[PDB]
Amino acid sequence: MKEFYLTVEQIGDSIFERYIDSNGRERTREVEYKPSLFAHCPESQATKYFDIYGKPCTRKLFANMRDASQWIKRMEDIGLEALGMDDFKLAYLSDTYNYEIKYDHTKIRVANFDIEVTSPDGFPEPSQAKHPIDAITHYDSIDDRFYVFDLLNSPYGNVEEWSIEIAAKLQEQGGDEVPSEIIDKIIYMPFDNEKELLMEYLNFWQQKTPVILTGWNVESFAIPYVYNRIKNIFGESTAKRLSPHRKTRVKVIENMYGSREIITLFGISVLDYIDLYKKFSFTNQPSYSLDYISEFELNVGKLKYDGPISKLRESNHQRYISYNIIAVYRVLQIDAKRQFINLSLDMGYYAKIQIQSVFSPIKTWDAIIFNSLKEQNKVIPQGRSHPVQPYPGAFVKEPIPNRYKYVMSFDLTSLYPSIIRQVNISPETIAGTFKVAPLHDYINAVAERPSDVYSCSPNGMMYYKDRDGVVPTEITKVFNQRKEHKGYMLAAQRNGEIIKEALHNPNLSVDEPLDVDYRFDFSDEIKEKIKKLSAKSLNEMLFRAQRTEVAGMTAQINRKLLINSLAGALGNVWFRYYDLRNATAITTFGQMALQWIERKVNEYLNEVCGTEGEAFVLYGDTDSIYVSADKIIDKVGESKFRDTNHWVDFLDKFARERMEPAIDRGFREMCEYMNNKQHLMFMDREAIAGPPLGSKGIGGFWTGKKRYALNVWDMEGTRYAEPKLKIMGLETQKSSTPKAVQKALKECIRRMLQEGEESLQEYFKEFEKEFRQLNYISIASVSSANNIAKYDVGGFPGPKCPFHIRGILTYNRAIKGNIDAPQVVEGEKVYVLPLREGNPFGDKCIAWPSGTEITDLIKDDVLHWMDYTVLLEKTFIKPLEGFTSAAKLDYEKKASLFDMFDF
DNA sequence: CGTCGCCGCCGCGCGG
DNA sequence: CGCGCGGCGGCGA
Ligand SMILES: Nc1ccn([C@H]2C[C@H](O)[C@@H](COP(=O)(O)OP(=O)(O)OP(=O)(O)O)O2)c(=O)n1
Ligand SMILES: [Ca+2]
Ligand SMILES: [Ca+2]
Ligand SMILES: [Ca+2]
Ligand SMILES: [Ca+2]
Ligand SMILES: [Ca+2]
Repeated sequence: MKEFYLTVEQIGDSIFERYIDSNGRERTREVEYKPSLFAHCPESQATKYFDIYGKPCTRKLFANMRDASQWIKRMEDIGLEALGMDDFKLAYLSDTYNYEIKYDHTKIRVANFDIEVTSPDGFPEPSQAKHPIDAITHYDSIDDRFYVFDLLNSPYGNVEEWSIEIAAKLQEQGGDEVPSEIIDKIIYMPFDNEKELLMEYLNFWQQKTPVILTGWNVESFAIPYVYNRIKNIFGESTAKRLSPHRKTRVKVIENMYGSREIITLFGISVLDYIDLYKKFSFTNQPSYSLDYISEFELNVGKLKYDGPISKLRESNHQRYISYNIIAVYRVLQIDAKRQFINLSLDMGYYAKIQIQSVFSPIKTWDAIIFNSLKEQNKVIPQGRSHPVQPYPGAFVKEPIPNRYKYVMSFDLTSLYPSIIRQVNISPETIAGTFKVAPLHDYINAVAERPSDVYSCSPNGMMYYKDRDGVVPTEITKVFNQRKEHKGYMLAAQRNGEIIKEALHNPNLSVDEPLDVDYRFDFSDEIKEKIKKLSAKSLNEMLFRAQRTEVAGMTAQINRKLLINSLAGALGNVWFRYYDLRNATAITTFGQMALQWIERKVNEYLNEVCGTEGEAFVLYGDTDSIYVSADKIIDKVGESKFRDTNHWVDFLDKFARERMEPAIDRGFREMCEYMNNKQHLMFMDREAIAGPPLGSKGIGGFWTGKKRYALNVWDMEGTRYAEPKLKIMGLETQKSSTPKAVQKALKECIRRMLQEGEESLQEYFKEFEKEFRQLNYISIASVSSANNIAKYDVGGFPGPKCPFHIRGILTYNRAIKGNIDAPQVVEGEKVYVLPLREGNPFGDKCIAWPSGTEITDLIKDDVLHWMDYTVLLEKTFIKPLEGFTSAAKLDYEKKASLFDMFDF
């Protein structure tokens, strides 16, 4: 096989590399790497090295890496550019793997661990590590085993050995319900004392050194606790055995709310799963405890136990160990579904970076662009210093607040990356500038043509047309990858709806699910067989369809994130290729393109309908337009349609056969006007929305910019078995809105769009009646706990104190001087509740850490002094009033002359 | 060390 | 709670 790296580090003048050799053996080597950097040289001296502008460069080969660094400093003192890759490990990887990396994940050691630390005096601070480590479960991906290190004797209690037999048993048999599929994979090791536990763990680690190290909060907790505890017991040299090169760095993260210290283990790539989840899941969660994320992702119930975790080991050691094993497995299960490790390894090897650098698109693109340029013997420019400067972004149209019955949306494929490709925006393709006219003059095609030679954006920039820049070239490759995976995702989605349809008529038999590839549209043979399957098999197929879909979603959306981050990076001062002319060229073009096509679409439909001045486009944001289809439906008449699916086919055909060709023509003209290199403005139909035929539903509504709801029947080719609510921006989509309120507001919207005014008033009335029975967590608001100290004036709210911060301070006073109580962590999330006047807490609100039941100390008083009326008004009624007034509805029945005839 | 646009809640200081 | 500005948090793109 072709060799690939595992990890790479620079230590002084050595490169330390772990890698997989041509036989699939893990190896390590130390190389005295001789780096090269570059200087501009006279036009009249032979060289094969040129900077990106075509200026000749001389290569300077250095005796060692320190010399190279010191030369960079001298070139600064002199005032001349030091060109080339100044991150020497990236240049090493590029020299060593001068080919597309083919990696074998089965040779990479992925380690997933969690630790337990009993602590009576509150949270066990990793930097202190003053409490014994009493459990480690370490899963190894190569052995496929859960190694459990269990401490039997501790100053906090002596316990009996854990029992795998009891752990396997159902909770109803008194067992711990450890999933049977891993029971055979557990290697259990009990220990008489902590010292031997840690010594054996270190020896284990040495034999089975993690390449990728993951888990839940391992970066902020497990890793530093283990490192510091070993350090405190044995000394630094022993702690440093966690690094395969015996080098660690104790270094803080420079934030704006305080400071926390993480431990950098040279020769390991730490991918804390929480950080992977936060960057790649496209969620914002009320809580980031593993219980909460597990239940969301997997639908598994919380781990239930009695008393505080600080007493769990001594009261129930059996469960303590089992829950530690289960926590590890749960991360693996989340990964089996989301596939973030896979994504990371894919991006990492593609860019040729340290795997942990996937968190940094700037580092990712810097390496991609450097490898691409190096292939042509080109030299990257030195990074420069820039002041942070604001710049303009996308265009958003002000919608007329209203209900909208029939709506077709259109959307541009990868807008910003397509603009980069269409215009040829790259650092080395800049050709000059033209005299800009006001934007609406380009929008309305009255401005003079920018250039007869170069490719332009309405911000004034011109670009070469003879050859593609490295930014367009490289953004295209990843764009193309994205498209493949999106194709897989959409097909899995369409396949899911076929299974849903079949579930309405399940057969009564014993059978198996079909062995099919869910990434491809089902054949007719597969479709027929599905129609003959039981509910059990169809459900299992649906589960697999939905899993295939999620896999495609991870792969496609994060590739989209990466390419959109390149466009963004152009506006970040730390990007080597930072240039505001280029960032603005993208965003201004976008503003033009959206408003241009609004004008064209209107002009087209006005002509089609025989009118003048009618606004068919009701809304637009960045790259999408929303078109009123009322008149189109009306031109044939509703009475001519058999059912909903009929008008949906009607609009699907109108959008694809009439609108898209006109939209294409409009953009082709814009490309010529701007003289662009390639026409890549592809606007396809996205959504078809409307009320169920024969119903009183309103179909959709907007309340303002970025706030709207639609009843969707078809979304980019997927015909739903059941209509789907597309809701953007409204309170149902916000993590800050109480769970029960999101649910209830959603049903109100469902009722408005699908059923009408009368059904809406039925639901509201009932919800207002029963509201007070709701569980307090389901009705608590959520917020982030930022800058608590800033607004803490001796335990009481300072000036301008935010509502949620007040709640935290109320909380802090109520738990004051209790070590056992959960502390609110700066920057983490809190549940928030209003309090009725005259409550013992002495303030109007209280906040506690999210994902948790509030400490038993104050729970009773919170539930008794909870202000339901305020709660109902603030989070439910006000947003609903917002929806209904925008939609011209009433949530409460207005009095009529019909009152009353019952007498 | 990917980006900007813009929403609603809140405290504040009005607003004769 | 009528009004706007600035802090904030958070979402849409
Ligand atoms: N995080 C993001 C998301 C969006 N945008 C910009 C770039 C996008 O091109 C444009 C529209 O975003 P979309 O959500 O519509 O997605 P794309 O058009 O990029 O891709 P696609 O529509 O094919 O999924 O907005 C951005 O700058 N940063
Ligand atoms: Ca735990
Ligand atoms: Ca788009
Ligand atoms: Ca699309
Ligand atoms: Ca059937
Ligand atoms: Ca869009």
